[PDB]
Amino acid sequence: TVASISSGPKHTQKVPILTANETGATMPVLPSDSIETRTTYMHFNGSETDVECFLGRAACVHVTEIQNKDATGIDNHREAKLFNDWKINLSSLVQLRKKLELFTYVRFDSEYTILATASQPDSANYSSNLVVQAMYVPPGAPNPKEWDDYTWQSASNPSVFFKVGDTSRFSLPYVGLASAYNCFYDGYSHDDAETQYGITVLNHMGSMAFRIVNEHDEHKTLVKIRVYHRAKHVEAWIPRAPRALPYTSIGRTNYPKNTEPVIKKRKGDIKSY
Amino acid sequence: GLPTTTLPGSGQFLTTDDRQSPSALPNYEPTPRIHIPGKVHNLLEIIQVDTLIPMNNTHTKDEVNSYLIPLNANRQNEQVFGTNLFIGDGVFKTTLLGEIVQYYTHWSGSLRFSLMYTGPALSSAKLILAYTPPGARGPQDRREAMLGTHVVWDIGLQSTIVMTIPWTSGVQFRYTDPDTYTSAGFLSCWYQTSLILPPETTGQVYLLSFISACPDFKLRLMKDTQTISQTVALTE
Amino acid sequence: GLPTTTLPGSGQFLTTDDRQSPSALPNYEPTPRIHIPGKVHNLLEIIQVDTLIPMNNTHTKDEVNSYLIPLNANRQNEQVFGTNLFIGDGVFKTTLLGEIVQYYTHWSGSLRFSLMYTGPALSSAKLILAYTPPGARGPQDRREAMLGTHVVWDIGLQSTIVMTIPWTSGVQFRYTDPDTYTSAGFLSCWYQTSLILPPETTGQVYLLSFISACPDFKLRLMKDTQTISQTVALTE
Amino acid sequence: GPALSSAKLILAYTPPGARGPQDRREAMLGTHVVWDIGLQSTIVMTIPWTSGVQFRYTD
Amino acid sequence: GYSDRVQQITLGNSTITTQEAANAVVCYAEWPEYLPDVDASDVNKTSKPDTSVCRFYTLDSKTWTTGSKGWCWKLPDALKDMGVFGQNMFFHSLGRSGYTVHVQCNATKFHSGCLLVVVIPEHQLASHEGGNVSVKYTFTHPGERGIDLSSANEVGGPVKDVLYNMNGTLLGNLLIFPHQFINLRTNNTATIVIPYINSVPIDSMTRHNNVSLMVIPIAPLTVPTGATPSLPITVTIAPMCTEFSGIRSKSIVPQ
Amino acid sequence: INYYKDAASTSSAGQSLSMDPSKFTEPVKDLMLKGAPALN
Amino acid sequence: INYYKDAASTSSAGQSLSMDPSKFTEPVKDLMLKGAPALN
Repeated sequence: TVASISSGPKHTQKVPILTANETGATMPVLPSDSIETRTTYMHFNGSETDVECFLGRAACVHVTEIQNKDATGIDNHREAKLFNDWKINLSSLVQLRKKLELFTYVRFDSEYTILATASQPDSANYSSNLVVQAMYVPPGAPNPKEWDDYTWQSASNPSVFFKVGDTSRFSLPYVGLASAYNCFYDGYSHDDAETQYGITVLNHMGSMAFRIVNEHDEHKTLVKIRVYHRAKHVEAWIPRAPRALPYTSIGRTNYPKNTEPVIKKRKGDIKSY
Repeated sequence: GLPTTTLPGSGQFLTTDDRQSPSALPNYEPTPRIHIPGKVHNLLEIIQVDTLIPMNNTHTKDEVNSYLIPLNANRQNEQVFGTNLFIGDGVFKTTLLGEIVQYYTHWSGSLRFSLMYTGPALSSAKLILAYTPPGARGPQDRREAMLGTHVVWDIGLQSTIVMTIPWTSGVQFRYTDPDTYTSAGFLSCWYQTSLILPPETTGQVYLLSFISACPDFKLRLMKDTQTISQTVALTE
Repeated sequence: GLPTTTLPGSGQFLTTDDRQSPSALPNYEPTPRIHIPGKVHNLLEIIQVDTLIPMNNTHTKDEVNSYLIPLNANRQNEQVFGTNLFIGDGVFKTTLLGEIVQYYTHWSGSLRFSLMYTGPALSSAKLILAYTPPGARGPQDRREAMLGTHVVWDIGLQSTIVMTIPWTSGVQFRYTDPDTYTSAGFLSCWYQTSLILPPETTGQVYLLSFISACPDFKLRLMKDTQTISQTVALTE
Repeated sequence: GPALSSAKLILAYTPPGARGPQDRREAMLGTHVVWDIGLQSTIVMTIPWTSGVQFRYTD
Repeated sequence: GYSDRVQQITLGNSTITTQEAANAVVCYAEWPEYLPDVDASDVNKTSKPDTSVCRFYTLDSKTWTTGSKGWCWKLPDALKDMGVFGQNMFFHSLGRSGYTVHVQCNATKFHSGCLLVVVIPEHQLASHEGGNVSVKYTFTHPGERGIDLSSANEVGGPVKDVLYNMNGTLLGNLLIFPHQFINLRTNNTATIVIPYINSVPIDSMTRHNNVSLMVIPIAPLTVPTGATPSLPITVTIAPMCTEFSGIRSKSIVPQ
Repeated sequence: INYYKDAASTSSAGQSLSMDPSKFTEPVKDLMLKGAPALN
Repeated sequence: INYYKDAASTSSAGQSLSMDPSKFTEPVKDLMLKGAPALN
C-alpha cells in the first residue's frame, strides 16, 4: 500500500485544495495535492484501532465489599455487608464509560472476571479460606434477604462459587432487550409528567449478588470484590463528540455546576507558539 | 491421565489476553440485529471527519469565541495566529482528533488543517499559511515563514482552504504526549496582502479552523487518556 | 510432560456450565425405558394449553368464584371486566402461563384470551372484547374501547370466543416482571347490546375465561420464580 | 427589487372547503411553494385542479 | 447549467426552491426507507398516509440577533401539531419516520455570520442542577417552539450552555454529526435528509424523540452599517416515509 | 478450537478490516469531485 | 471427545428440537378443523 505517491510541480485550473466546508463534507485532501512528494508505503494496517480491539480489554467496572462475621443479632444482613448486590452498569467508573460513549448504540457479549481479596484489619490468628458465591439475579427473581436465604439455592439462576484470592470468569451473551444497548436515550418510560428522563431499561444488563459461603470464625474478615468487564464481538453505531466535562451520575449526561474551563488558555497571544 | 507441567504465569489475569469462557446463560437467544445507519469499524474512520479547533484560546472561561480567529482590515505584512503542533495538547487537545490521539501512545501521518472564511461576500483577502518542520523556531515574520511549507490562500467564492501538514520526520513515529525529540513543528498564518472590507461595512471578520487526519495516519499502542478521571464511583 | 498455563476462572464452580465427569457407578446398567404417553420436550409445548384465569379476583380468600366473571341481564353500554396485561402478575400470575413466564426474564409473542359462556341456552348476548395497545389509558367507556383491537362476540351455539392479543411492540421483548417502558396494554370487555334471559329464568350468568400463548411466543433468560420460597429445609 | 437584495416568500393555494388562511401556519398546510429570490427572477406556481365536480362556473 | 446551488424539493403537495444551496447532507449516507419485514417485530399491518403526512411543515420563525445563543428542536416533537402528521402521532401506539430538514436564512453581500445546522441522534440533555436531577418531560417536549438556548435556566428543564451541547461535550466536536453550515457569504439554506435511526424497528412517538435539530450562530451576525441588527431564521421540515402502527384511543401526554 | 457450545463464549472477534469513512466524511447528496469547484 | 467410558458421564443432551403440543392442546378423538364449526 502506498502512503504517498510521487507527485511533481502543478500549474493547473484544477485546484483540489479550495473547497466549501459549508457542505458538511471533509474532502479527502493529501500531501501530494499541495507539495511535491516521493513514494512511501504504509507498512501498517490499523489493526489496533478496530472497535473490537478498542473495547476488547478488561476494565474495572465495580468494586464492592462484603464481610464474614457472626450474623447473630444482625437485623439487616444487607446493611451489615453480610452480603451485597450490584445492578450491572458500565457507567459508574469513568474510564470505560468515556470509551463506550464515543458511540450511541453498542452491541457485544461480555466476559466478566471477578477478583476477590481478603483483608483482616484487626488482630486475627490467621487468614481463613473463604469461598465467595456470585449469583446473577435477573429482574423478577426473588432477591436475597439474609446471607443464607432460600434464594441462594439458585436453582434456576446462574451462580459461580470461587475462593477469595482467586478469580472467577464466565461470559454472558448480549442480554439487551433491543438490537443494541442505548448509550444514550432522549426519552422516558412513558408519557408521565414526573417520570425519570434518560435512564432506561434499554441498557439493563442484569444484576449480581455476592456473599461468603463460610460461617464465621472468631475474627472478622473483609472481602473486597472487583468486577472487570471485557466486550467481545463488538458492534458500534453512530459516533458522537467525546465527553468533555466530568460525570455526576450513572445514566444522565449531567455535568457539575461551576465546573472549570476545559479548554487550556494560552500563556500568551493567539500569535504565540 | 495425560502428564502436564504448568509454566510461570499460570493463574495470572492479564486484562488484555483473549480466551474462551463458559457462558453463564447456556442456550439463550439474543435479540435479532436490525439495520441502523452509521456503523463505525475503526477509530481511523472517524478521525478523518474534521472538527473545529478552539484556536483563539486566549479567553478565560470556555466560550464560543475561542473558535473564532479574528482578522483586521487593512493590516499588511502581519501575523494572524501561531501554534506548535503538539496534537495531544494545547489547541488540538479537545478536538476529536486530539481526543482520540490521546487514547494512543504513538502517531504518524499527515494532518489536514483548513480555514473557512466568514467575512462579507464583497470583501477580499490573501493569507499565507506556513508549516515549519521541526528544527527551526516558530517563524517570527512572513519572510521567515514563507521559506517552509506554505499555501497563498486567495479568499473567494470557494470559502475554505485545506492545508496539509505533510509528514516530515526522521523517526517514523512521534509521541502523542508532547516530547522534544519527537516534536513536529509550528503552524503560522500572515496577511499576504491584507483583508479589505466593502463600504458600509466594519469591524472584525473571523475565520473558523478545522483539523482532521489524512488517510496516511497511523496511531498505535493504546493507553489511558489524561482527559478523564474521577474521585468516587458514581451512582444512580 | 506437556507445558500448560492455567487461566483466570480455574477451579471455579459455575452452576450452569456443562462438562463431563467420572461415573461413580462404573458399568451399571439402567432399567430399560418402557413407553409412557405424555412426554414433554419444551416448556413452549405446554404454555399453549389454555387454563382458567381467576379474573374475578375481588374476593378475600381463594374461592372457585374468582374464576367466574358475572354478567347482568338487561344492562346496556356498560363494562364487564378490565385488567392490565402484566402476564407475570395480578390475575395472570397463578395461571400455567403466568406460572411459567415467571421462570424467564423476557417474553415476546401473541397471547390467546378466550371466554366460554355458561348462561341458559335460551338466552342471548353480544359482548365486545377490546385490547388497548401500550400508550393509552385503560379505556373508560366502550367508545374509547372500540377504537383499538376488538371482537364483537355473538353468544350462540358455539360457546367460546378466542380473542388474540397480537404482539404490538416497539422493543422486541418485554420483561415478565411488570415494567413500565416494557408494558403491554389493557384488556376490557363491555356489553355490545346486552344479555337477555328467557322467561322463567333469573339472576346472574357467568363467563369462564382462559389464557394460553400463541405459537408466536418466545421466553428467554431463565431465572428463579418469586412464586415459591422456604425458611427451613423440609424433612421426611 | 435591487439585485443586491434578497427575500424568501411562500405562496399558498387553499383548496375549497377551508377559509382564506389567516396566518402562514394556516397557509403552509395546503399547496405552497417556498420561493427563494435569486438570479432567476420569476417563480411559477400552479393551482392544480382540485375538485369534486369536473367543471366549475366562470361566474 | 445545474449548480450545486439551485435546488427544488417537491414532497407531497409542497415544494421548496433554493437558489443558493451548498449541496445537501444525507445522514450517514442513507436515505429514508420503510421498515422491511426481515426487521419487523410487531405483527400489525402499518398505515402509510403518504402524501398527507409527507409534505413540508414550516415552523414559526426565529430571530437571529447579535446576542443569540442558538435554538434546539426535537423530532418528532416539533411536528406534534402539524396537520394529519400530528393526529396520526397521538392516535397510534407506534410510528416511524425520516425527514427532510430545510433551514433558511438570507441576508445580503454586506452581512457576515455563520450558523451550524446539525442533527444529533439520541440527544439526551443534561439537567443544569448537576448530580442526578432529571429533566422533566415538558422541558424536552417544547413542540414547535423548540428550546431557546439563550432563555434562562428553569426548574426541571435542561442546561442551555452552548459550549457544551446541552450534554457535557464541546461545541467544536458537533461536526462529527451530519451537519451543514449557513455562511451568509456562501449559503442561504441548509438541507439534511434524516433516515430513521433507532435500536428498535419502530417506537413510541411521544415518549422518545430520536433526533434534535440544532441551529447555532458560531460567527456572530454582523450587519452592514445602520442596517437593522437582526435576520429571521425559518425551519421547514417534512416527514418522509412515515408509517404508523397500533391504532387505538389517542394518547394523553403531560401538560 | 472452540471448547464451548455457545457463541458468546468464543474469544474476541478479528479485524473488521472494513473501513469506509465516507458515511462520515462525505455524506453529501450530490457527489463532490476533488479538484472540481465545490460550488458551481 | 468423551474422556470417560460410561454414558452418564457425558455432558448435557442437545435440544430435543422435538416440539409437538398437539398431545396436550388437541387430544380430541374426532379431528377439529379451525374455521369449521366446533359442534356440527
